[PDB]
Amino acid sequence: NKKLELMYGSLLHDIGKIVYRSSQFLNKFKPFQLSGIVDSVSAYITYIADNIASGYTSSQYAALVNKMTVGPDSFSSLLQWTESLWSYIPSSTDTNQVMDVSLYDHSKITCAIASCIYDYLTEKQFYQEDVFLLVSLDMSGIQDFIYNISGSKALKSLRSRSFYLETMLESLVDDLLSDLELSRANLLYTGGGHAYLLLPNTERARDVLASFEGEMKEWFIKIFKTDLSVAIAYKACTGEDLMNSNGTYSDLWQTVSRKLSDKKAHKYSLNEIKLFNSTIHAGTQECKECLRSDIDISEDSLCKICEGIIAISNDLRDYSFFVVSPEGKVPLPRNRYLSVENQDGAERKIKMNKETRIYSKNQPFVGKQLVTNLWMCDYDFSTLNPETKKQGIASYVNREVGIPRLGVLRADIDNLGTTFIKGIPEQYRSISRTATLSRQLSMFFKFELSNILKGARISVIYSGGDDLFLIGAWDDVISKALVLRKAFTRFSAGKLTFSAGIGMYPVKYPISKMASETGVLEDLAKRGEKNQVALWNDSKVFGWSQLEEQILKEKMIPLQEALTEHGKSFLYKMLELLRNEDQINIARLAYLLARSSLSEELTQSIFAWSQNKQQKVELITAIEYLVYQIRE
Amino acid sequence: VVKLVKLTFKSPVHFGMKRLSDSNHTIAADTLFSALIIEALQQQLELSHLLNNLVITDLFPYNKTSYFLPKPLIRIEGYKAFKKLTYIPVENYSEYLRGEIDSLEASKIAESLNLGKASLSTKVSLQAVDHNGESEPYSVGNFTFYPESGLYFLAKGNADTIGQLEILMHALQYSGIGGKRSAGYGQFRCTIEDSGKFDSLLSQTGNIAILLSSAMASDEELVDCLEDARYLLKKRTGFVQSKTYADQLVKKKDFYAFSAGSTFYQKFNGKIFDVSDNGRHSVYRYAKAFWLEGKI
Amino acid sequence: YSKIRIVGKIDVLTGLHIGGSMIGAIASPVVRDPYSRLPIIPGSSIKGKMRSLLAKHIGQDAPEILRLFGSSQKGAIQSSRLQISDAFFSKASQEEFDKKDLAYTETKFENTISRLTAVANPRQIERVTRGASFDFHIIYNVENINEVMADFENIKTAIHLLENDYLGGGGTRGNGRIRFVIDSIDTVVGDFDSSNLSIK
Ligand SMILES: Nc1ncnc2c1ncn2[C@@H]1O[C@H](COP(=O)(O)NP(=O)(O)OP(=O)(O)O)[C@@H](O)[C@H]1O
Ligand SMILES: Nc1ncnc2c1ncn2[C@@H]1O[C@H](COP(=O)(O)NP(=O)(O)OP(=O)(O)O)[C@@H](O)[C@H]1O
Ligand SMILES: [Mg+2]
Ligand SMILES: [Mg+2]
Repeated sequence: NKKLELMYGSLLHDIGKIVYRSSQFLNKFKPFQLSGIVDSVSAYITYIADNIASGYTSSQYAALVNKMTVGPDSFSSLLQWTESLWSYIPSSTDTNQVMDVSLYDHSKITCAIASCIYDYLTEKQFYQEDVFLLVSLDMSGIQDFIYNISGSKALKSLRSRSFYLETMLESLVDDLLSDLELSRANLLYTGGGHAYLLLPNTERARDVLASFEGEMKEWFIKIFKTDLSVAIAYKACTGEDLMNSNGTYSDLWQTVSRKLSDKKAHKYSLNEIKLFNSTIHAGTQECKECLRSDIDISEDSLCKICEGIIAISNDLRDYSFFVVSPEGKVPLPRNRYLSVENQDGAERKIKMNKETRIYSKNQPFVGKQLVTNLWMCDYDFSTLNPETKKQGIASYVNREVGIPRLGVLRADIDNLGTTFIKGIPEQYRSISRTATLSRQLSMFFKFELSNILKGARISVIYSGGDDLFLIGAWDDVISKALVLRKAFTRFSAGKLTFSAGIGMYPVKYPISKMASETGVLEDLAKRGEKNQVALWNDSKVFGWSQLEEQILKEKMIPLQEALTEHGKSFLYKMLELLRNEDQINIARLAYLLARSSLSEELTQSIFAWSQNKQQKVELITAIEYLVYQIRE
Repeated sequence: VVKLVKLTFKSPVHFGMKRLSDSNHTIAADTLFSALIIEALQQQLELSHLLNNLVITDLFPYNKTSYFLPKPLIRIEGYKAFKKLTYIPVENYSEYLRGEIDSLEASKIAESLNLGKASLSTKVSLQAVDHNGESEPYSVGNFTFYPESGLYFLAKGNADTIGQLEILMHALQYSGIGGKRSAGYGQFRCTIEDSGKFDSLLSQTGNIAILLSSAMASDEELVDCLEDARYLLKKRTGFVQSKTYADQLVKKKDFYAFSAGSTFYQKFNGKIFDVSDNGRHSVYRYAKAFWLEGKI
Repeated sequence: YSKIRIVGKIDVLTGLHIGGSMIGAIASPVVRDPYSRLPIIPGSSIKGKMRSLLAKHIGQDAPEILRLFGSSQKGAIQSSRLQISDAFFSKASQEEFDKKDLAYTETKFENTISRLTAVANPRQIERVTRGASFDFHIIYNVENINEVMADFENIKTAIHLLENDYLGGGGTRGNGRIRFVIDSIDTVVGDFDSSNLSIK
């Protein structure tokens, strides 16, 4: 098993740098004493992989060394341990070159490159040879699948399908990694609904890719027909291209993307079309959710996939162990099924049958055997309280003071692909930089969101790589959207913005209508300048600076403090005067404010806000927000 | 003889695709052909010409400025604007085929098209109210066209077929088209006219072929047409609309056809696929192909 | 086969509110045309109201209604004879309301005094102003030539009931009163003679 020791050595070939800045440390442990690993730390494949990849407190370092102080199918646990520990440690301890690459990133990329190089060998002049394969897996019609929902259970499906979808993608990648004798490090990273992998450029890998593509096409045709159709596109790559030599790394990314698009253009093969147009029986009964008749339908007018999706919806928040096994609730490729169960159920599934995969959700522990950590933001305020868990979003609508409405948010990053392709300059562009950026984005959207929304009445419908769906209390939705904007701004250190749409609806308003209206709101918010928030009416679109400070802090707060003789009737009279929007109406507003017994400072502030044109709509929005918040 | 037909929609139209809530601004040629068959059977007309020699296209937008055509699916060498782009004016079609259109120009073309405004009408059913029940709300998607805009299509056939189609369109003006008819939707006025520009554009000899309708070929033509061709499958399905098929309303067999605008290097013909599932009569579905030559 | 086109004008006798968010604004806005922003009467609001009136009179399951307004029941699949179309704000009414600087719709303020706390709950219901005229357009499908006279007698009964009833909104509180004015009952499709037919 030379490949296993090679993987261990490549991952741990820089373990000595930690103790040096705090091989022999590896020799301290008998399981890690194996010849291949220690040889790599201090073979030639590890050196060539490190060359390909390359092209703060001492007490805390000692504490990390103390914390740190090899069988098959155990590499995943060590990889999780490396990801959990070496994230903050830079790969280059001290160099004039910027330390963008972290220790974990360098170790993972080196291990992937070493595995690919060893697979190539099994089958400077070495760099020029086409030795790698950049492959991309992209599922099609994802949001169409997510939003095709039967009303009576739509919310459940809305939470589950996306989760199901993401888990499905993970399984696919793992199966490919299972058919290539590779580890989880060999995948570069997985965006929302899109995965990117680095593979050896051998005949075995190409044949495996072709077989995987065909079998996944067959499975998606069988199960979801044309609703979901993953496409896999690979391009041959040389060592110099991976090292950004000759400036072709971005060229490789772009050519893989356009090859994937071309493959998407010609999707189905000839016999697949023939089988599509060969339905013997039409079928009378149809499902509520997917509106499909060919699959057998229960008495409740729900498809089998739909029923499993609803089951996984009620299960997902309760437990934290996704088991891919022959036993489960929802389908997964290669005749598998996805279930969500506790640790006892997880270990039962492990012991009963082999080849059962386990994914622990947001669990940083690595001592558990045969678990791969999946990141997912499932923050639900209703789940925190059992009665609210029973009630649902109607609990969010429940509110002592404030208009009982429900707010929906559909945030999305702006020009992310431009940042990935064009944002990173030519000099610094490397696959380690791209991997670090993608991992940071996934960690922010899937893990940091639960921290940001903590203490708020918001339920995360989905928190994919770019898109974000939230639904909860309207005031809480708006406040947490502003907090999310500022947190994202300080996390990205600028250079990244997201546009958002916040819509307010009644409790019993249909979920599909809410989603469509908030989607069109955020579509107007994107506009052309980007970095905008569309609040309430689609006519009004504001900026984050305006909404956080000009609308709420500058105008709404003084009005709240003054209102707390003054009553809601005065606010409604002022609203009528402002919304009339005529010069004589500003004169009448001046009269009313003169005889309103209001403070002269605030009176002049309101008059000045009414004089302007943008401040007019800002003051209108501020008073509307105050009226909404002050309802009984 | 190719004959332009323009429809001006006095009332909003449903033109649903998968649900009642959604509204499409256009419909495939299969829906139009089914409506023509229904109208001909209502008028006791002969179906020999419609089934044999009548090659129609999808419904395409037309504005006050210029007519529109589906965007051909060819490689583009940002791309999000191109993917969002759906319809190309007739004068810019050749430029797009050569690729002279850029991302900014593609976005400006997308903004240039002004068909109308889509919206949602919330209606109810009160039939259960008197029977100790409650009203049931539902939604209908309606796309109200701009006063200048409308929906045109091209129909090629013999003179007898052209006359029969003229009669059928004269009847359809009041029978309505699309979905949710008899509830205030689908009323339109027809205008059948000869178009020199479309005659010139269709009469070309290009290296590729672009589909102007939802079409599907037989087994052999499908065998010799899919080679290095970019397309997009549309799931044509739904229920059967007739009073002489079954005692209840049942769905027809699911069908799949290439979208209009798909580029096929080899030109394949189409047939009127039968989607009847053991019924009194044969529920037809239009899948003939209307081809436009193009240069890339 | 024939189609008979009944073209006419609905004259609004009380503020007609066919129904169909922002604070301090119209809580219940009328359905309006998307681009024109001209209030309209959906054909459904006329068809269903006439069906309800025929149910009150003839009586639903009645074969006359089941044939006129259409049905999809088991075995009895019947095409709807009456295809109503949306009633659009008439051009003459557009000119009249453009004169007198008059808005096309009014915002009638209302409230509701509770039986327990005696606290009013104000609403602002949009209603089309009295005197506004909507161009209405009905199509009758002649499926059975022998039944045309009976169907048109039923339609006249329905219109007679409707002119004494309301068309949309809360009519028991005064809204919705309308009056049909038939401008034509000419046949557009077929050769059936509709000259003898009358609606009012
Ligand atoms: N499981 C998920 N749940 C919610 N959103 C997702 C999920 N996976 C991916 N996404 C994002 O949701 C959107 C779904 O868009 P699509 O349905 O179009 N599927 P996509 O991967 O984009 O392929 P294309 O059809 O565009 O060629 C994507 O733009 C992604 O940004
Ligand atoms: N977590 C992630 N890590 C790395 N790449 C991602 C991630 N999420 C999304 N992506 C990629 O980032 C893109 C986000 O797509 P978007 O739907 O956000 N549209 P974008 O390309 O950003 O331009 P705009 O319309 O916003 O102006 C995807 O198409 C993927 O290519
Ligand atoms: Mg985005
Ligand atoms: Mg996005």
